[PDB]
Amino acid sequence: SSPPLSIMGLMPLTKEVAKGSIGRGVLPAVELAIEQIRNESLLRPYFLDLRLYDTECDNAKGLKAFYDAIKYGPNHLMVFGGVCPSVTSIIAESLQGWNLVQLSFAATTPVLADKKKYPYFFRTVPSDNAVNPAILKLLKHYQWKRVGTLTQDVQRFSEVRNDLTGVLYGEDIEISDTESFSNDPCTSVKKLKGNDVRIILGQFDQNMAAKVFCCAYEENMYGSKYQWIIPGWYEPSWWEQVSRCLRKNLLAAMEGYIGVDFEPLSSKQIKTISGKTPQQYEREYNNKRSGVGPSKFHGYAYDGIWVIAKTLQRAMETLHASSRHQRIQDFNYTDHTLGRIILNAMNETNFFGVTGQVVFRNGERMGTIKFTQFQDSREVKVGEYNAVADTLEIINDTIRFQGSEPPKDDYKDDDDK
Repeated sequence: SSPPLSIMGLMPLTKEVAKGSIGRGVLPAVELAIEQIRNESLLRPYFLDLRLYDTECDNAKGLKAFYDAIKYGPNHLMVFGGVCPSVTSIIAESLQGWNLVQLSFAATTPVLADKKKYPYFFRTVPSDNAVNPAILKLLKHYQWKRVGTLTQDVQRFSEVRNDLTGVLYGEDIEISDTESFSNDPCTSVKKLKGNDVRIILGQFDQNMAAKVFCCAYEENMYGSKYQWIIPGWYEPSWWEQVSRCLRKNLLAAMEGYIGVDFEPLSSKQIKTISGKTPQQYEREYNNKRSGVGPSKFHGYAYDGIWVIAKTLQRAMETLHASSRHQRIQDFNYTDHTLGRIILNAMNETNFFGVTGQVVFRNGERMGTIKFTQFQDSREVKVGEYNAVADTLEIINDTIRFQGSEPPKDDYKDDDDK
């Protein structure tokens, strides 16, 4: 008769929706975490009671799922999940009124970083903005002190670009050109060439990427003199699936580009909070899925359950140390007080998980960023950035340049290449 600590799982789970493979993909990782937490009975005398509700990756259904969970479910202490950017935003907005701390393992939208609108929202996955401090370190490493930017006119990318301004504060790097586009990038690319830009920081989707590199080919903005740094989250063979130019020319312009994205798992062989290495966990994860499919967010879901478990432990310590010393089972609902204790407990998260050191800063994950480079036909891993330590590690003998040296941020070294 051990009292439950109920948590509201929100995610797409139905096969009738595309992104529903993320929900099903992370569930084995989730259960592994939950199994261990029960075996060791870390939440004594309580137990973790995760309930799952399908958002069907839809605003109306997602909110109905949320409201039905509240109206007719047990008392949930916090929310776990939120995958689709718009559904997560609508739910996250109404958290404070409900005293519900939310932890997401998949919503990467930069919109949720606004802790004035989303004060009760946390996430274990690095956001789309997390690439900026990573990029800054790459720029300083190669001494690229002059960059141009190319942003697509969509909130997703506009907000990343805007975050970049704050990241490049008193840093000895200037944005010598800022260009925009909605449906045609060629004008903006032509402008960058005229402005003599050599290092381009791109923020656009994979459909536009094809157009960008097509313009780059005709504008000759590729090869030894140029360096494109763009999103690293495009599908493996995104160029195969493709505009104005031949596929071979598109490949010639793509060659050497750097992709930036979150790293799915840590590459350190250190023992994590579970007692396992990121490699040991990965192998144990692939056993449970049994061909059900993989999600790149599984490590973040796994660490997520550990965050929740540790948060609840700390919440009990705070209650037990208070003057009224109320018990979790004493709250008829998650009230203002309980929500604040949970919120503060989560803010204190600091442990080593399978995705590296799990630490928040204003609800945003301080995680590791993966650098890739397009070599020949596919993206290859060339380094990683540690957000906690502000560390950039480039892998030896991977990152290459078409000239015998990295391109200079301007014209002053053309006679070389």
